[PDB]
Amino acid sequence: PTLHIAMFAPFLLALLVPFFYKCIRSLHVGWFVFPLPIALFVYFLSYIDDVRNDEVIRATMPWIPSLRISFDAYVDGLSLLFALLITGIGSLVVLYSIYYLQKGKEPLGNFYVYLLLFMGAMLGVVLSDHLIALYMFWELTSISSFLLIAYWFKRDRSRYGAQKSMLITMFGGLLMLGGFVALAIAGGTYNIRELVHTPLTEHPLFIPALVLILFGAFTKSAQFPFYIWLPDAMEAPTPVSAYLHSATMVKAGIYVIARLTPIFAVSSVWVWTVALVGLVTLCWASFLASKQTDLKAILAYSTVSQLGLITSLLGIGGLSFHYDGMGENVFMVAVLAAIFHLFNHATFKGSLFMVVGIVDHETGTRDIRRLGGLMTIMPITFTIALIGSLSMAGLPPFNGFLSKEMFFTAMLRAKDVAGWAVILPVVAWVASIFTFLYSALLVSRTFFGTYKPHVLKKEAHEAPFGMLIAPIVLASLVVFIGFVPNVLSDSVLAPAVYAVLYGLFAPNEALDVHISHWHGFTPELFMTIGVLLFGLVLYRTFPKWKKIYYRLSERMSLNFFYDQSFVWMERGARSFISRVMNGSMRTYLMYIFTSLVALLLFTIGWHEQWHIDLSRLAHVRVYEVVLAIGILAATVTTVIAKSRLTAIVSLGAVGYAVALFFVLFRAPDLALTQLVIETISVALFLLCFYHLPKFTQKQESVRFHLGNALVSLAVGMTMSIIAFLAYAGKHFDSISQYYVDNTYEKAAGKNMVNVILVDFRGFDTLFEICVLAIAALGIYAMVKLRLA
Amino acid sequence: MSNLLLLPIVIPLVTAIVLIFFPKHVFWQRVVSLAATVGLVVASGALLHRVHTDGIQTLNVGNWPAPFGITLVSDSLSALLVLTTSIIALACLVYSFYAIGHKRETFYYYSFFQFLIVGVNGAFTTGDLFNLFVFFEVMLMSSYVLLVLGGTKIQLRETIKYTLVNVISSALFVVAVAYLYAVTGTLNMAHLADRINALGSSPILTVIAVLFIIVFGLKGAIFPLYFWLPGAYYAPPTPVLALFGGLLTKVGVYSILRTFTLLFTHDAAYTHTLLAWLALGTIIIGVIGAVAYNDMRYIVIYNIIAAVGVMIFGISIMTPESVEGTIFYLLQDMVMKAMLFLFVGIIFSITRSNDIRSFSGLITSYPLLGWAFFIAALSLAGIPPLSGFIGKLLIVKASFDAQLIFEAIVILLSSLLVLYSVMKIFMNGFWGEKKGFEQKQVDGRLFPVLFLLVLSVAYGIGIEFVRPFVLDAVNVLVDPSMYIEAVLK
Ligand SMILES: CCCCCCCCCCCCCCCCCCCC(=O)O[C@H](COC(=O)CCCCCCCCCCCCCC)COP(=O)(O)OCCN
Repeated sequence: PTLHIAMFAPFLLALLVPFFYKCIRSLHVGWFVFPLPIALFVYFLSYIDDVRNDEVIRATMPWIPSLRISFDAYVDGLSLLFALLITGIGSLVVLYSIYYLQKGKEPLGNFYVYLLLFMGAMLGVVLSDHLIALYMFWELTSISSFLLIAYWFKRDRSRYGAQKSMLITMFGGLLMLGGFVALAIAGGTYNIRELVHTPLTEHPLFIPALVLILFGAFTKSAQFPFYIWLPDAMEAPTPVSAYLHSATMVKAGIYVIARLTPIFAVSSVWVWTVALVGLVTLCWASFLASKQTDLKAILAYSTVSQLGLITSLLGIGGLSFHYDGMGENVFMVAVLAAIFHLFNHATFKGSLFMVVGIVDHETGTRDIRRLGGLMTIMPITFTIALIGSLSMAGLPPFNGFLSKEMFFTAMLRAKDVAGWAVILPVVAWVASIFTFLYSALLVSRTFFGTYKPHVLKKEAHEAPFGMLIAPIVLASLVVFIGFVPNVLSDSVLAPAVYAVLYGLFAPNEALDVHISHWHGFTPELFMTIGVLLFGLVLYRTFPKWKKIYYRLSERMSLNFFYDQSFVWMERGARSFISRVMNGSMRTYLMYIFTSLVALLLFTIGWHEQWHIDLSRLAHVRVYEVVLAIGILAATVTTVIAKSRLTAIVSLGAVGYAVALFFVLFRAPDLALTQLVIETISVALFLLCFYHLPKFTQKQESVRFHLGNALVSLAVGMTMSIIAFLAYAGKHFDSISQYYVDNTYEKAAGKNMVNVILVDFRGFDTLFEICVLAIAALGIYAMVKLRLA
Repeated sequence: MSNLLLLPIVIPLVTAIVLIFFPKHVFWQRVVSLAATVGLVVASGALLHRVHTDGIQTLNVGNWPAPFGITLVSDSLSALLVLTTSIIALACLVYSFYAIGHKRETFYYYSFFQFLIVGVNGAFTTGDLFNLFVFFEVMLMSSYVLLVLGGTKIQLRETIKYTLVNVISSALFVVAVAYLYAVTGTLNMAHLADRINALGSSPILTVIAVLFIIVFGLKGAIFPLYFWLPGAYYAPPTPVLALFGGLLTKVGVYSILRTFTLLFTHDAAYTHTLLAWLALGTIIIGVIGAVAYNDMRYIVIYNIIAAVGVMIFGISIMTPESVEGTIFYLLQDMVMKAMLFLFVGIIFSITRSNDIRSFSGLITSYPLLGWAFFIAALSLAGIPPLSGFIGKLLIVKASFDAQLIFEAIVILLSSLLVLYSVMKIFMNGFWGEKKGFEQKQVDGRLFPVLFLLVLSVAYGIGIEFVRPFVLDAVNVLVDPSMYIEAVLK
C-alpha cells in the first residue's frame, strides 16, 4: 500500500537512531535523520493530483479485528494540508537543529529519537480514520512532547514546564477519549467517515460526546483557559519550540474540530462554544503578549492569539451548516479564511522562532532590555524578522493582508443573524490593534536603538549560512504566498474546504469564484487602515501608559489559580490521610465494626423480612438451659474481670463448657478435640501472661468507653437476629441422607465424622494438615531467627 | 490425564514438603524451587490449552458425585489466573534468589513461598465454599509467616495488626457459611447456585450476599474495609511484598466476581448499586492516598487500592463488555503491581532511602532502569500501545452504554491521578542533578523485572492472541447455566 511504510517509518528510524549515533562518531547524527521527512514530503507531494479531482486514498491495517479495531488511514484535502505542513517544516527544523545543537556537549540521539517519535505520532494523528488509533497517536504526541520540553533535565524550570504541560494535555486527552467512546456508542461504528452518513442528534450521548471532545480539543490547541502550559513550554530547545509550538502540536485540536465539524455543527452548542472561546482567547492573549520582556514568551502568547483566531473562524464556518439566505452562502468564506491563516501561521511562526534562536547564541541573551541596535550588525535575520512580523501584523504587501481581510469579512457578515453578535467584530477589531502593538514593539525593540559595546559578547556577530538556510526558505514561502495566492489556493486550500464542509456543496462554482476573487473595494479596507493608524498612535506613547498596563496585567492571570489549586489539592489529600489514618488499631476496628453493623442493619431494614416460621425449632431441655447460664456467667466474668488471669481462666471455663455442649449435643469427636485443644491453648495463654513486663503493667481493669459498648451490643444483636432470620425461614432440607446411607455401603467405616474427614471430603483435611505444618514451622522460625 | 487440573495445586505442595528436609543447604533449595516453579508454569500453560480446546474441566476428588464430594472446577478465567500467578511466582522467586539474605532463607523461606502459591492456586480453582475457606487460611497463614520472618520490630508490629484483621474476617466467613448452610443445605457452588435460584425471592439471601461482600472486601481492600493494608504492606521485604501486592488482594476480587456471577443473581439491583458505591469510594480513597505521599511504597499501595476499586466497578455492571474489561484489567494489574514493587526494591537498594525528596539524578547513572520505570509508569496509567488500555476502555464503554457518565469521568480522572503519582516518582527521582546516592553496580535482580516488563508490553501489543480465552471466560461468567450443567451431570 506504500503508506503503511510511511506512517510507521519514523518509529523504525527512531529505533535505529542510537545505533548510528554511537557507532558513527564522526558525522553528525541529524544528517542521517535528514532524508526521511524529505522523502515523506516528496511522497506527500504525490497525492495532490488525485486530491484536486476529488478522489481520496483509503488504507487499512487491522489490529484487533474481533473488537473491531484497525489502523485505518483516510487521505483527503485537509489531511494532505496537515501532512505537507508536518513533513516540510520537519525537514527544515531538522536542518536548523543540525546547525544549532553541538556534538560533544549535547546528548543528540535522545533529541532525534524524541523528535522522530513526535513526527511519526503527529503524522498518525492527521492521517487516522479510526477513533482509538487517533487517540493512540494523540497520546504518543503528548508523551513525546513531554520528553522534548524537558530536554535539559538538570534544570528545574524545564521540569516544572514539562510537568504542567503533561498534566494539562493528559487531562484533555482523557476527556477526549471519553468523548470518542460516547460518539462511537452514539453511532454504530468507530470510523469517522461512516459517522457522517448516519443521524446522531436523536441520541442521549450526543451532547456529552460534544462537550468532552470539544473540551479535549480546546485543551490541546491552548485555548481559554487552557493556554497556561504553552508559555512555560518555552524552556525547550529552540527547534522544539519552533516545530512543536508553531506547526504541529498546537494545531491538533484545530484538526479535530475541523475534522468533526460535519458531525457536530448541526447543533448550536458546538458552533457558539467554539466561536466564543476563540474570540475570548484571541483578545486575552493579544492583550497579554505586550507585557513580556523576552522574545519566546511574546511568540508564545502570539501563538495562542492566532490559534484563537483560527478556531473562531472555524466556529463561524460551523454556522455555515444551518442555512444561507437565498443562495448568499457567505459563511463558507470563514472556512477558507481559517484554513488560509492556518497554513499561513505555520510558515511565518516557524521562521520567527528560528530568528530569535539565532540572536540568542549571537548575543547570549534573549531579554528585550539588553539587546539593542542589530540592524547593521545582523542584516539577513533582520530582513527575515521584518517579513515575519509584518506578515503577523496583517499588512498589505505580505501574507497578513489576505488573512486579516478575510477575517474581518467573515466576522462582519456573521452579525447579520443575531443582534448581540454586533458586539462580536469590534471586539475582534481591537484584538488586531493589540496584535500590531507587540509585533511593532518586537522589531522596534530588537534591532533598533543603539549598540551596547560593554554587556555584549562578540566583536563579530556574523551568523553562519547553514543556520540561515531554513528561515530564508520559510520567508521566501511567506513572500510567495503573499504575491501569488492563487496557485496554492487552487491546489491545496480548496479541497480542504470541501473536506471541512462535507455533504454541503450542491454547487461548487461559488467557492471557486470566491477563491479567484482578490480585489474590489471592501469596507474592511479602511478597517485595516484604522488598525494601522491606531497601532501607530498607540505604540509611540507606550512608555506613558506602561505602569497602568503592568499593574492591570498583574491584576488578572491564570497561573496563580492553578498553582494554588494544586497546593490546595495536595494539602487537602495530605490532611485527609493525616485525619483518617491515625495508626491506632482500635480506631480502624471501630470503623470496620461500625460499617459491618450499618450495612447489615440497613439491608435487613430495607426489606420486610416475612415468613417467620417457628416450626423448625426444637424442644428446649433443662441441661442446655443450665449450661447456657453457666457460660453466660463465664462470659460476664471474662469481660468485667479486673485482672487478666481471671479472664484467662474464664476463657478456659468457656472452652470446657463448649466441650460440654458438644457432649450434650451428641458430638463426641468435637468434645475430645475441644478438651485437648483448650487445655493446650490455656497453657499458651499462661505462657503469654507471666512474661508481661513488670514496668507499666499495674494490673488495671477494663476501661469503660461508651462507643465500644454500643458497637459491641450492636454486633452481637445483629448476628443474633441474622441467625434467627436465617434459621426460621424457607428451606431445602440437607444432603446428609447420602452420608448416612453410604458410609458403610460405599466406604469402609461406621463412624461418620471421620469418614467425611478422610474419605468423602478428605481433600480439605490435607490442607488443614498443611496449616498446622506452616504454624509449627513459623513458630520455630520466629523463636529462632533474631537478626534484628 | 484428568488430574491435570490438580497440577497447579499438587506440584508446589510436594515441593514445599521436600523443602523441609534440607534447610541449611541453600543451593539445593534454590535449584529445587526453581525447577518446580518452571514446571508449574509449563503445567498451567498446558491446563489453559486444555480448557481452551474442549470445554470446562471438572474433577470430582473421590469417585463421588457432584453434590456430595469436593469438586474442583477449572474454567478459562481460573486457568488464566493460575498462569498469571505462575509467572509472578517465577519472577518473585528469582528476585528472591538475588535479594533475600542467607539467614532468612536458611529458616524455611522457600517452603513458605511454595505454601503461599499453594494457597492462591487452590483458591482460584475450587467448587466448594468451605474448601475455599481452607485455601484462604493456607494462603493467609503463609502470608503471616512471610510477613513476620526475620523478626525486626516493624514487621512484628504490623504482623500483629495484619493477623488480628484476618482472624476477625476468618470468623466472619465461618458465620457466613453457617447462615448459608442453614438456608440452603449444601456446600458446593453449583448446587447451592441452583438452590438459591429456586428460592430467589427471599430477603435473607440479600443479607448473606452483603455479608460475603464484607468478608471478601476485608480480604481484598474495599472502602470502608481497607484500613489494615498500608502499614501491613509497608512492613515486609521486597519479594514478599511483590507476592502480596500481586496475589493476595486479587483473590478477594475473584471471589466477589464468582459470587455475584454464579450464586446471587435474583434481586440484583440492590447488590449492584451497593457494589457501585463501594467501588467509587475505593477509587477515591486510592487516588487521594496516591496523591498524598512522597514515599514510593505508599504510592504503589494506594495504586493497588485504586485498581481494585476500578475492577469492582467493572464487576458492578452485569454486561459482558464490563466483565471483559475487568478480566483484562485484572490480569495486567496483577503483573504490573508485582513489577512496580520489584522496581521500588531496586531503587531502594540503590538509594538507601525511600524518600522521594532525598535523591535525584538516576538517569545519568542507571539509564535502563530509568526508561524501564518510565514504560512501567505509562503502562500502569493506560496509554494505548501499552498493557492497561483495553480493560479500562471496555469498562468506560460499558459504563457509557448503561448511562453512567459521572462514574466514567471518575475512572478517567483516576487514571490521570495514578499517572501523576508514578510520574512524580519518575520526575523527582530520575531527573534532576545528582545529590542523593552513591554509585553502586546493580546485578541480576534487574532481569526478572525486565522479564515482567517485556511480558506486559507483549500483552499490550497482542490483545488478539489473548482475547479468545477471555471470550470463553466471559461466556461462562454471564451464563452460569453452563457452569451448573458442567458440574451437576
Ligand atoms: C466451671 C468450669 C467447669 C469445667 C471445669 C474446668 C476446669 C479448668 C478450667 C480452666 C483452668 C485453667 C487453669 C489456669 C491456672 C489457674 C490457677 C492459677 C491462676 C490463678 O489463681 O488465677 C486467679 C484465679 O481467678 C480467680 O480467682 C477467679 C476465677 C473465676 C472463674 C470463673 C468461672 C465461671 C464459670 C461459670 C460456670 C460455668 C459452668 C460450666 C460447666 C486470678 O486471681 P489473682 O489475680 O488474685 O491471682 C493470684 C495471684 N497470686
